[PDB]
Amino acid sequence: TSQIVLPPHLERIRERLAENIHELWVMNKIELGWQYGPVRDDNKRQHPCLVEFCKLPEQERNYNLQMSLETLKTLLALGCHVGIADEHAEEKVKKMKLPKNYQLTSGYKPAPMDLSFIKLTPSQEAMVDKLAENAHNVWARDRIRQGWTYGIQQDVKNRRNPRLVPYTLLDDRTKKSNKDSLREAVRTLLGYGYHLEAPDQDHASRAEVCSGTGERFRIFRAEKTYAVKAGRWYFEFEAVTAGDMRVGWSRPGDLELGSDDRAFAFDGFKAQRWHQGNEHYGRSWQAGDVVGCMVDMNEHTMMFTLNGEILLDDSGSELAFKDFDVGDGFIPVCSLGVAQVGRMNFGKDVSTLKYFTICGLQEGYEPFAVNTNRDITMWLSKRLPQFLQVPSNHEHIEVTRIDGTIDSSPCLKVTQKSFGSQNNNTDIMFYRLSMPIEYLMQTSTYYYSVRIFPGQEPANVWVGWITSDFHQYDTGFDLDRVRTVTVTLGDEKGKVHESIKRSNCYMVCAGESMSPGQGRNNSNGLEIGCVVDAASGLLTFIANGKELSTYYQVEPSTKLFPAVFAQATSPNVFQFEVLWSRMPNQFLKVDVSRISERQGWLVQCLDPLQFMSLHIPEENRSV
Amino acid sequence: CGQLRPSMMQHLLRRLVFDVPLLNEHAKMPLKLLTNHYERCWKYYCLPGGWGNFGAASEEELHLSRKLFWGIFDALSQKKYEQELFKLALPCLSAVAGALPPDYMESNYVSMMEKQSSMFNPQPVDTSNITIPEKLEYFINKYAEHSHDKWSMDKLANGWIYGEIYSDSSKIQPLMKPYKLLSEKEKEIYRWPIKESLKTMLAWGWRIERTREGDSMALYNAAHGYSPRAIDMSNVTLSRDLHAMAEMMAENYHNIWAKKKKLELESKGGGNHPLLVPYDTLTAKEKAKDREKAQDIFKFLQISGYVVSRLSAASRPLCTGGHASNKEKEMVTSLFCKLGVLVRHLGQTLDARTVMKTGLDSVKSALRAFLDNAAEDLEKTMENLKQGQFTHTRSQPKGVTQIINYTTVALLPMLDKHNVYSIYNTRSSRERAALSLPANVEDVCPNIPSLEKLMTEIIELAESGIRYTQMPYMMEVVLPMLCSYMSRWWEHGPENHPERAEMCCTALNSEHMNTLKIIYNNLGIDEGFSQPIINKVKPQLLKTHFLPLMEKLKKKAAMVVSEEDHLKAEARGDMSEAELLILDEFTTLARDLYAFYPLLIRFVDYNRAKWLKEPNPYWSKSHNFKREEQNFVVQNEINNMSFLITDTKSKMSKAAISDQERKKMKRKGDRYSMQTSLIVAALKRLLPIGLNICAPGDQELIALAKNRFSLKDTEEEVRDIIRSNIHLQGKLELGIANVLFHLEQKSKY
Repeated sequence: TSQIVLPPHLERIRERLAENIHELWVMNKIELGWQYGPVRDDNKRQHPCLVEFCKLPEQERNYNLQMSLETLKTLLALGCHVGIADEHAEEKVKKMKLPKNYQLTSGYKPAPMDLSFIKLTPSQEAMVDKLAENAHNVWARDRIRQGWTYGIQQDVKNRRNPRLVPYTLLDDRTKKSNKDSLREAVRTLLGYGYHLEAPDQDHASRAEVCSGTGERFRIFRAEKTYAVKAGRWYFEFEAVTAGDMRVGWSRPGDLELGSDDRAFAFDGFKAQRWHQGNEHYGRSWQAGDVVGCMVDMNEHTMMFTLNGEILLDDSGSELAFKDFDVGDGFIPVCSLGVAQVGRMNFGKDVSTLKYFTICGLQEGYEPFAVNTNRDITMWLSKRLPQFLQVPSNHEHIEVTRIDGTIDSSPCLKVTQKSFGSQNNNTDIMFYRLSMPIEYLMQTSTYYYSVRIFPGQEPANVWVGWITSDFHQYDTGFDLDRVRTVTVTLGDEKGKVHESIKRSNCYMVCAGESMSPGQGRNNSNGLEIGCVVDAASGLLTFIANGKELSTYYQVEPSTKLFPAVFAQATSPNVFQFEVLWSRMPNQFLKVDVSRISERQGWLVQCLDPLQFMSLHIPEENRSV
Repeated sequence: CGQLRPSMMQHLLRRLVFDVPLLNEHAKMPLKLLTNHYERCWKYYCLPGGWGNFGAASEEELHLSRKLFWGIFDALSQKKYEQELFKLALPCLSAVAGALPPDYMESNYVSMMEKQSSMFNPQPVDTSNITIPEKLEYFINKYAEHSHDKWSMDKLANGWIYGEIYSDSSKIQPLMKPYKLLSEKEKEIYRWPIKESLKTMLAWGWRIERTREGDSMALYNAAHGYSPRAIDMSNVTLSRDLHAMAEMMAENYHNIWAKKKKLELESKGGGNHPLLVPYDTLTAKEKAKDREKAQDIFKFLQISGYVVSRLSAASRPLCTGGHASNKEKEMVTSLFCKLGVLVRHLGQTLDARTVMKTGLDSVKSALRAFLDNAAEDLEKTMENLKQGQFTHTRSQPKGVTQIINYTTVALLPMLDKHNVYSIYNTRSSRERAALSLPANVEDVCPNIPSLEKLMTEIIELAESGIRYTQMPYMMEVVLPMLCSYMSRWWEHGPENHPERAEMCCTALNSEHMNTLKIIYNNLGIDEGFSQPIINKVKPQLLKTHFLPLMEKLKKKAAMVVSEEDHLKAEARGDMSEAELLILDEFTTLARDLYAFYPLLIRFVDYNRAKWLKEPNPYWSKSHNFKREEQNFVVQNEINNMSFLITDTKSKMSKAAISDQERKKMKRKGDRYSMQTSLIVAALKRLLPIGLNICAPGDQELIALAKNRFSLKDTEEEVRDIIRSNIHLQGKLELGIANVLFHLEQKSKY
């Protein structure tokens, strides 16, 4: 908490306030029960802080003035107005506050004041919490600078202080003393005639209740082969935590559920449905509630039974959806928001269903999975991106292979394909496309390349190679290269030998500035396709005519389909001469059972498991 | 739907602003009405600016259809997009300011609910004595070099090459030389448009940005080293302020060109050109040139980072809505003071009516707008508005102001700081003057008002004015004492004893609750600290004393019994919010009484069901309800078999009988749907008796509706007559129809 510096305009009131409150603390210390001592010793019940202002050392007074100044600057710069409203009852006004309560001890003791009849505003509690947090922060940084009562590489002493974390590692029971001191201080400040406001209230929206975006969205779906064509099927979805839970039926064939007409969903968090827009229908549920999505292909009506009660919209219609095409059937679908837990029940057993006798049996309803002898199988959205997709139809992709290498060979490959966008398309995506296409005095073979037009450079488009495993789909990239993982294998006794350095999923050159020439046109020797005749861990794939220490020596067996990185809006820069995460995926069905026991944390698995992979040609398939 | 911009309404406006057509204005209003819906709200880019400029230039004109078009457009613009006002706040404020001088004629000055969005110049500027500051050293030279390179590259594309001797036949251009050695005339020609643009931009006055990170002069990828290059810098999106600056520069350029055309036409002594056309009327042929010029200006201003640029967190400091609300309060207060000074000792009443229709109501969802608009001055402004409305309704009202007053008073329950401002003095004075409505029927009221004050209007207004069901907001100083006074007065008088045309005096108070033959006066005199209503002994004693009154309340009369039952229900309402769950035995007793009272009421035949306009919604109660339903089903079946044969008189009697039966069915079905949830919850677990009792009722209901025509045709007129609808099916906690959620729940079993 350090925003601005207190201006030197309130120096007189600041000094008067500091002097009287310091007097208040030193009388409080005097009346605590200790006594003044010429020397410092805890065994004699003597404390150096119990010294009157006339005999206090200069260092202690300077430290007191400094902490008073820092605290006043913090409370002034927090955001609340701390202007003078009522004058203090010292040498300016007399309001009988000081002689209200008087105490006599063995020494000088003036009459203090204690005003507690005023209402305890939450602003005082906020001030106390902020001051305690500031004290914990300065204590933690003081410990960090000097390394006291802990040790990482030194271990000077044991019994580490739990003061490192100012909020979680510290409990209010341990900090009762300074909490009480802060409460007394703010009570005396209230008694002095000072007005304060609480920002964390309904008057001002200074606090944020939700923070997030459309990320980490998982859609749970069933098999495409389990679609239905007739009859009525019932299933229950027990909602545990209220939140974004869109439940309905999806038609097979990233995207938010219910955005278009492919799938239907319902949710009570906003108590409205999603089908090609926003329509008010139904009501909010609570914890331990079911939805009960119904389907009836005989007359194409959809309804929902919330705890045995049919939900109705504002128009008083019992049918949620009407006049929809049958298509290739519908399958159960669920959506789970951030920190939300669901519970599916396809109807394996009659006794498992809760709200089934109330509405199901009388109307002639059957569970969705009442006839299946085997366990049901369900899919989920794959959060990890994969490159195993060729872009067939997109919003602005018009790929068309043209071959003109016969006779006329201007660029050998002679291929044109429109890959640029139209307008409002910038979400940093990485492109990948399929490839259905010793000698003396030679330089390199396989003279093929992907054409680009580096005449604009909107965001310093990077060019380089790509490894087999890329799971770093993030907006920010090319700032750390994941990690420069190095291997120092060897004897490691008195000499290090054969310390071969490895590489992570980072084979893309930065290409910030090849040369300060600024050549015209667009052809400047871009990503020339060159492969060394003999494999030695070095490949010549660069977009510049000069070498800049980018050898990147690694192990062989890395060649795959081409992929390049780019970011723009609509310059039609990408030509030939996508990462998705909405693909369904199933985790497991034969998950093992593990047993954990106290005092050892033993885990046992006596059931072996086995599964195989694919053997598709081109010698690369395992999904 | 248009492609990029329409040019129809501009032509329609240009034709309506003059009276060349005669009786032809009716051939374009349907065109405008049809084309308004075709075009979306995103097609209005320059049209709102021209509309605002024309409204500011002239507010009152002979074009009465303009307000109709504005109202239609604003009513049809209430979509789900919820577009921002942006530039709409100025024309609405100007119209509000200028609407006072107009008098009253036509209905064009009534539909003000759309206000506040439900919440040639030949010489524009003069640069005769404007000097360009000498802040240019390098960027102008770079721009001139780029322009020369582009021009020479364009001339090279045509087939011109650099040479030493100029020759048009050989296509030789010796101008391919650096700008440091170019001719003075060519340099001046190239510099003149740039100098004029710089002078125009510096004439108005705007901030200039000189950030060091904007140095993008050389960032994109012949003789004396002449190597021209082509740079495509039109792919960069630019801010809206620079777009507006470029639009203003283009407008100035077009005005200058039009002035030059006018000068060259005047010098020739004759001629005309059809190019004197505004931007919104321009065609694509000149639109392409305008877009090219705008792109060139954007590319010119994008290099070197030259960007041209032009309070407290409260409604008063910077929010336009808070300013508009405060201003509207100011004018309504000024008008109220003027009316109270002049009238109280022509178009004034008209403008007063317009400003009370517009000032009092601004949005249908007034509660959310008030909650999200302000919290400090909202209460005092509402209190001032209520006081002004009360003072204006004190005198004789000409028009009907009941609905607007009810809408204004309904916003009180949905805290207000009544300690800062006390505006309850007028309400307390009115309550004191009307402390006994059956007893103060005399000339005590000023001017002897037969219907201005001594009528049902004040009784109906008191229901909406006093409503604290959600949370109390009064000072709790005189309101509890006044409530105790009204309770004591109603206790003293068991009958109504009202005046003529005042039978519905039950709907008078909606806050009959504790601390919200009495000895209240003695307690107040003795205390005058703690009010006697603070103790819970007094409400309990009052309830125990009152209980025999409705315990023994049973009469066979028609109107006096009905009005006594209504008064007992109102004075003993079930909204006991003072710890309802704590007094479990009292709650059960009240529920039993309020469930047994309708049974004893409906025990009689009750051929007339118009006495109760809207009645207030265990095993013994369920059995009694089932017995009553079975008895009424038997009676209805008997009536059906009696009316099957022995045809009655003309259709008037049959229609009246069917209407009475429909009213009785609706009245019974209200309670049936109210108790259906409880019956279903009782029968769901282990009770089959409820279903076994409801099955004959469902069978009788199905048989009655199996074949009926007179009921079918009279249901429509019964629903039309009873405009009040409850619609309690959606709450799940023509008031009712034949088939609703209750029927589906009953048939579900």
